[PDB]
Amino acid sequence: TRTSVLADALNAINNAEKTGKRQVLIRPSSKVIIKFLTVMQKHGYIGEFEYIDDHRSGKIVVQLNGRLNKCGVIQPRFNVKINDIERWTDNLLPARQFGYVILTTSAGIMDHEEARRKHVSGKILGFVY
Amino acid sequence: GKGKPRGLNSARKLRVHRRNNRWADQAYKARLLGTAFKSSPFGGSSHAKGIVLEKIGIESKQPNSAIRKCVRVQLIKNGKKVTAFVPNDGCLNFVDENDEVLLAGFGRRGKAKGDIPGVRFKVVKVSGVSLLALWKEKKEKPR
Amino acid sequence: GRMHSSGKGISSSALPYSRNAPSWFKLSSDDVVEQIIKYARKGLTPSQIGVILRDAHGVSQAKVVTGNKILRILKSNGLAPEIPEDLYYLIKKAVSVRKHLEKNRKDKDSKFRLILIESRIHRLARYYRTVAVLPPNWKYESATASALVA
RNA sequence: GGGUAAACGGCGGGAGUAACUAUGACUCUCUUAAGGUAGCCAAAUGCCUCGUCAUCUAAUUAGUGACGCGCAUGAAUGGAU
RNA sequence: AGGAUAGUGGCCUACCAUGGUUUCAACGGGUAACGGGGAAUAAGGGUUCGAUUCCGGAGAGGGAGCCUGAGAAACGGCUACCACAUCCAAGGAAGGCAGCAGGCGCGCAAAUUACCCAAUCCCGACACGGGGAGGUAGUGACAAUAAAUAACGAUACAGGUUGUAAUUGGAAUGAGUACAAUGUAAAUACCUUAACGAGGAACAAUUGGAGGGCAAGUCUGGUGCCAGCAGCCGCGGUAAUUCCAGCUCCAAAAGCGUAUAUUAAAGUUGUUGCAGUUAAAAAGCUCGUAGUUGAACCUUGGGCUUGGCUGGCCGGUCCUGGACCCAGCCGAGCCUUUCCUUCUGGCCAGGACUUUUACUUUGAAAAAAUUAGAGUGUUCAAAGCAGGCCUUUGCUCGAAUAUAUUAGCAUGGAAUAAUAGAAUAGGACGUUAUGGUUCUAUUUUGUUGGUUUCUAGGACCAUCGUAAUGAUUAAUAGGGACGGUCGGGGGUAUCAGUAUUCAGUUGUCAGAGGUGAAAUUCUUGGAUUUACUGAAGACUAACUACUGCGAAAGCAUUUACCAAGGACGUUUUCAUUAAUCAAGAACGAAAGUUAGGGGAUCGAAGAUGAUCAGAUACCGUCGUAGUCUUAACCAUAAACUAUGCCGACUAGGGAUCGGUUGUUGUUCUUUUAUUGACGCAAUCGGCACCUUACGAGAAAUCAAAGUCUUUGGGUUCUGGGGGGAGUAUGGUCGCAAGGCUGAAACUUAAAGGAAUUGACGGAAG
RNA sequence: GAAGCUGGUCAAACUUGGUCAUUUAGAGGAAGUAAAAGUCGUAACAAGGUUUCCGUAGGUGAACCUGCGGAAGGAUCAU
Ligand SMILES: [Mg+2]
Ligand SMILES: [Mg+2]
Ligand SMILES: [Mg+2]
Ligand SMILES: [Mg+2]
Ligand SMILES: [Mg+2]
Ligand SMILES: [Mg+2]
Ligand SMILES: [Mg+2]
Ligand SMILES: [Mg+2]
Ligand SMILES: [Mg+2]
Ligand SMILES: [Mg+2]
Ligand SMILES: [Mg+2]
Ligand SMILES: [Mg+2]
Ligand SMILES: [Mg+2]
Ligand SMILES: [Mg+2]
Ligand SMILES: [Mg+2]
Ligand SMILES: [Mg+2]
Ligand SMILES: [Mg+2]
Ligand SMILES: [Mg+2]
Ligand SMILES: [Mg+2]
Ligand SMILES: [Mg+2]
Ligand SMILES: [Mg+2]
Ligand SMILES: [Mg+2]
Ligand SMILES: [Mg+2]
Ligand SMILES: [Mg+2]
Ligand SMILES: [Mg+2]
Ligand SMILES: [Mg+2]
Ligand SMILES: [Mg+2]
Ligand SMILES: [Mg+2]
Ligand SMILES: [Mg+2]
Ligand SMILES: [Mg+2]
Ligand SMILES: [Mg+2]
Ligand SMILES: [Mg+2]
Ligand SMILES: [Mg+2]
Ligand SMILES: [Mg+2]
Ligand SMILES: [Mg+2]
Ligand SMILES: [Mg+2]
Ligand SMILES: [Mg+2]
Ligand SMILES: [Mg+2]
Ligand SMILES: [Mg+2]
Ligand SMILES: [Mg+2]
Ligand SMILES: [Mg+2]
Ligand SMILES: [Mg+2]
Ligand SMILES: [Mg+2]
Ligand SMILES: [Mg+2]
Ligand SMILES: [Mg+2]
Ligand SMILES: [Mg+2]
Ligand SMILES: [Mg+2]
Ligand SMILES: [Mg+2]
Ligand SMILES: [Mg+2]
Ligand SMILES: [Mg+2]
Ligand SMILES: [Mg+2]
Ligand SMILES: [Mg+2]
Ligand SMILES: [Mg+2]
Ligand SMILES: [Mg+2]
Ligand SMILES: [Mg+2]
Ligand SMILES: [Mg+2]
Ligand SMILES: [Mg+2]
Ligand SMILES: [Mg+2]
Ligand SMILES: [Mg+2]
Ligand SMILES: [Mg+2]
Ligand SMILES: [Mg+2]
Ligand SMILES: [Mg+2]
Ligand SMILES: [Mg+2]
Ligand SMILES: [Mg+2]
Ligand SMILES: [Mg+2]
Ligand SMILES: [Mg+2]
Ligand SMILES: [Mg+2]
Ligand SMILES: [Mg+2]
Ligand SMILES: [Mg+2]
Ligand SMILES: [Mg+2]
Ligand SMILES: [Mg+2]
Ligand SMILES: [Mg+2]
Ligand SMILES: [Mg+2]
Ligand SMILES: [Mg+2]
Ligand SMILES: [Mg+2]
Ligand SMILES: [Mg+2]
Repeated sequence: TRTSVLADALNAINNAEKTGKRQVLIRPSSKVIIKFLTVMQKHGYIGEFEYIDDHRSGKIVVQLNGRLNKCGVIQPRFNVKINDIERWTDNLLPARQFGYVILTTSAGIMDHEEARRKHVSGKILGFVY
Repeated sequence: GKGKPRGLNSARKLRVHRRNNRWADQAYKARLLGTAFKSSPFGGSSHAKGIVLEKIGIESKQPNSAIRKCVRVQLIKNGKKVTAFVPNDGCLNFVDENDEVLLAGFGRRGKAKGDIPGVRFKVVKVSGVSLLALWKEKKEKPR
Repeated sequence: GRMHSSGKGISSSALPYSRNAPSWFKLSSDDVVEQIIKYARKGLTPSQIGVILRDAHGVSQAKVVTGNKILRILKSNGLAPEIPEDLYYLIKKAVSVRKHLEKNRKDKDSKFRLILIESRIHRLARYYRTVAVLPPNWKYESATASALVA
């Protein structure tokens, strides 16, 4: 069955981006998906995205600008201490100068760089570059 | 999903599965079964002394054609009988019946080496004197 | 899909986006309730009451008019059945299959289907006990099943 | 003329042959209705015979376990358990 | 309840209950198992080791029991037994090195029966005695540090102003030896240092190699598939780059090789991070408990004020410091319908309440040694924790700091993931709501103590009043209902069909059968053939397909009955009920087993005629089990798509089956509609197919075998070179056949996959 | 207040028996591997001269043969 809606959302974005499409439809939506997309949008990896209300879980239409190399989830959401963030960025990111590991911390969903600024850590949630 | 559990609470399944599957690794299996302790002629030791029973020539395997000159040795520690190759040109004349010889493996760790069939040990010393020292006339056999 | 098959059919109802009554609907939130109670006393299950409502009375959804689901209204008027309706129809089917099996002992297909139906009963009965719809000691007995669905 | 063995019953000999010897998987030869199959054995069935090997004993023509060209074992004249 | 104990406690006793642990692995077994600090290797994650300098435990040949004492179940204390073993005058007596040294034995494997209390500390009545604890030296290539074996000129030549190749010099020095002093408890050694101490500076560097991997010979002699080498591939049969040697050269060097174990290499154990169509490997197929994993949804946004730090602008520069200004990054504090416990003294101190977690931050803790690391010229270094100052009747930096990490403790945060609440309201607030039922008491009226109403605090009980009074969507998850269907899905009866064989009647007459060719076989007693009739069992042709149904195995004559099922349609219903699943179940072709019934046809076995060198094979003729059925067993197949199941996405196209929805120059009902068929479009579900390769793969190939080093949607099973071997053994199921589970010894350098060229084929063109 | 005595308690050790575990002998039997390519044939690889293979059951000097049901990994993606 459907065990992770975030994995489905990011997989759909990856498949649409690899084929050169400039838009992708995501179903279902969720708070975690929207806040994950906001982090991607803030760093310019996607454009404007749209939420469609159907009196259900919802749908999202995302505008892609071709800058996204890969976005993905990390299943399961491992617990990450502040000292463990370095190991995750080494394994997941292509370089030390760009790319982001997305975490869910009690201070909110944020990239690994923002998490270091406010000195918080949570569970790993995904990555983008 | 790659055929293995990924859940955060599935450490027991992952740990047990690896434990079950390391038995397919013969290096791991031989270490825990203690096969060297139970089955190996040396009992897990690197070397072993013994008494020369007889000097025997062993025909090499094809395509080689030679007489590999070995000895039959009964180990002192456990009484087992093994065949040990006596290396170098003419070192069989340094080894006599009822001599005490120190043995060692061929370096293939329990397997036969080269064309020599069924021989897994080599003679290192005879009568307490290195076989290499005898071959190079550095020392003389005490007799 | 299809818990006990390989089918993957997607056919189902598609509720309209609007959660309000249609403009042409003239019945009051009460008249539907006495209509629901009237059919419930005739012995109709909540599924059949809803079918009669849309087929002959224009009640598209009882919830968008009355404010409550059909089974919720029956429970408020003491008309809720002891066994939940879907569990009742599963037990009735298992009784029918088991009665056919005793006369056709070589029907190995029906024996296979009975295991599916009874497994489906136990999974549903297990759910109803955790939500305290059925008593914690409620158990489905093949021997005494005919009494419940009499 | 045909059928029938859970009818009565029956169920073979002689030589040669494998980079020592022994044996004979193999081949030749006479011949039957068929040539003893699965099994079992010096057995209550083996003459030679107190057969040969092992075990049991200080010592065993006894006992048991093996072997089997078996004078003359063997399948409802039932075989082996 | 007692007894006992220093004391708690089934620690023991009496009586009484029947409990306690367990697939989250109890219990039992193994350990070549003392635990930890730690060690080796290590990109990360890990793997292996830890008898052994510190901490804890246990033991003193094996058990057991005790005395003394604060403390022992002590063994350099005792008692007894067992096993060893000593002296004996034969009556008796005395033992315990897993302390130091030493001996025997065992073994591949490990040092002196030395000196001393000078240091470190301990013990005692103690400034004084004692200490094989400890220190010192001996042996010590376990490991580790530094570091000699030569340097520089002149000629002669070669050579491109200088690098050498040789024969010619004078210098330098420690290895060693030694006066001596130092060192030390005394010595030894080190450190210093008179005299001695180098030309072949014989004061002489070794260990392995020279085909490849892998650095360095196609030199010379010897042997001739021998001797031997060779981790592996290989070399050796008369010019051996590989053996034995000489020369030369290579590598590391006071070290180098070999054996064994282990770590990396090994993404060949894979959490990070493997593989399962064909190389090893998807359970035959479904159900199913534990386990693992599980749709979405509940304070978001906005406004104002303010603190800090980054860049600068200011510049304010002796790299450096301030408001103002810009942005950026964190923290706040109020207001927005507003969570953030609540009272007293009055953010700290003193009370009353509190859904449970997981996670993460910070703090404390995690002994010293070890690790990382700051300082510091041990002459450098390994180390050590010293040391430094103009030379001191003394001054003076130090001996840091990180890491530990599961568990527990304190703390901040409230995302993510769980959990609880108000549905028969037994719900929440009334701070001073109105009464009622109780329970406890400071304080009196002070001359002390009795009396029960006010009183305050609970805690409840009823009434009343407040309130927006209280139930999230219905997931292109699931389940259920319902409506027309649709199927060679199942069961039980039932009805066909020709055929086969056998039989009865008939007709003729010489052969029939069978084969590549024949023969066995049947035939004038009429075979084969022909027509009619009948009986038995099977089996369901053609229709029949890149079509249908079923979980799979499988399912194909008609009709009836019985109970199922997918898909479709649905503005029906329930609301997470789900996915995959150890254990445990149902079904499971054929063959086979047991007992009845049937036994037409084929036909294992068997018998027979041919062929053949032989064929107890292929071919021919008969033929028993079997083939069919009823009751039971069996549980296996190339049970195959050699491709687990669930979910999402990624590309074009035409067909087709089922359902539904819109529409024809079409045929037909019936004359037309509400007939049906067909045609054209959409759609959901299937069985498949064609093209391409974005993509994958070793390739064959693949719309999944893609979305996989840009590696993580959930989950079950299986594999780890080839054999031995699905064997032995144990267990378990079976009547048996056998099924399931399932090794090891030993052996081996390949076995294997896909494709290419060729060769060959009693294959085609 | 000694020897000694009574009854308890802890209980070594021995004898017998049982069981578990680890080594090891054995007439004979039946395998596997290595060695050499000794005897018999030619089962597989070509349509391997009867296509091969799987399960099962019989038979047979040996490879193997035969029946029943499967598979193509076929010698046919096709009439
Ligand atoms: Mg295995
Ligand atoms: Mg679906
Ligand atoms: Mg359904
Ligand atoms: Mg399921
Ligand atoms: Mg016989
Ligand atoms: Mg006999
Ligand atoms: Mg007799
Ligand atoms: Mg007697
Ligand atoms: Mg006798
Ligand atoms: Mg006998
Ligand atoms: Mg006879
Ligand atoms: Mg007979
Ligand atoms: Mg007889
Ligand atoms: Mg007590
Ligand atoms: Mg008690
Ligand atoms: Mg008691
Ligand atoms: Mg250990
Ligand atoms: Mg031990
Ligand atoms: Mg230790
Ligand atoms: Mg030990
Ligand atoms: Mg200690
Ligand atoms: Mg001792
Ligand atoms: Mg003792
Ligand atoms: Mg003691
Ligand atoms: Mg002692
Ligand atoms: Mg002591
Ligand atoms: Mg002594
Ligand atoms: Mg050294
Ligand atoms: Mg020297
Ligand atoms: Mg040399
Ligand atoms: Mg050499
Ligand atoms: Mg050489
Ligand atoms: Mg080289
Ligand atoms: Mg070597
Ligand atoms: Mg080769
Ligand atoms: Mg030569
Ligand atoms: Mg030469
Ligand atoms: Mg390794
Ligand atoms: Mg692999
Ligand atoms: Mg294969
Ligand atoms: Mg395979
Ligand atoms: Mg399968
Ligand atoms: Mg969720
Ligand atoms: Mg105050
Ligand atoms: Mg420490
Ligand atoms: Mg902690
Ligand atoms: Mg729904
Ligand atoms: Mg229906
Ligand atoms: Mg129709
Ligand atoms: Mg059809
Ligand atoms: Mg199907
Ligand atoms: Mg199972
Ligand atoms: Mg069957
Ligand atoms: Mg029968
Ligand atoms: Mg028959
Ligand atoms: Mg014949
Ligand atoms: Mg035959
Ligand atoms: Mg026939
Ligand atoms: Mg039968
Ligand atoms: Mg199988
Ligand atoms: Mg197939
Ligand atoms: Mg398979
Ligand atoms: Mg499965
Ligand atoms: Mg899929
Ligand atoms: Mg259609
Ligand atoms: Mg490629
Ligand atoms: Mg294709
Ligand atoms: Mg396909
Ligand atoms: Mg293997
Ligand atoms: Mg080779
Ligand atoms: Mg090939
Ligand atoms: Mg044991
Ligand atoms: Mg052949
Ligand atoms: Mg042939
Ligand atoms: Mg053939
Ligand atoms: Mg045959």
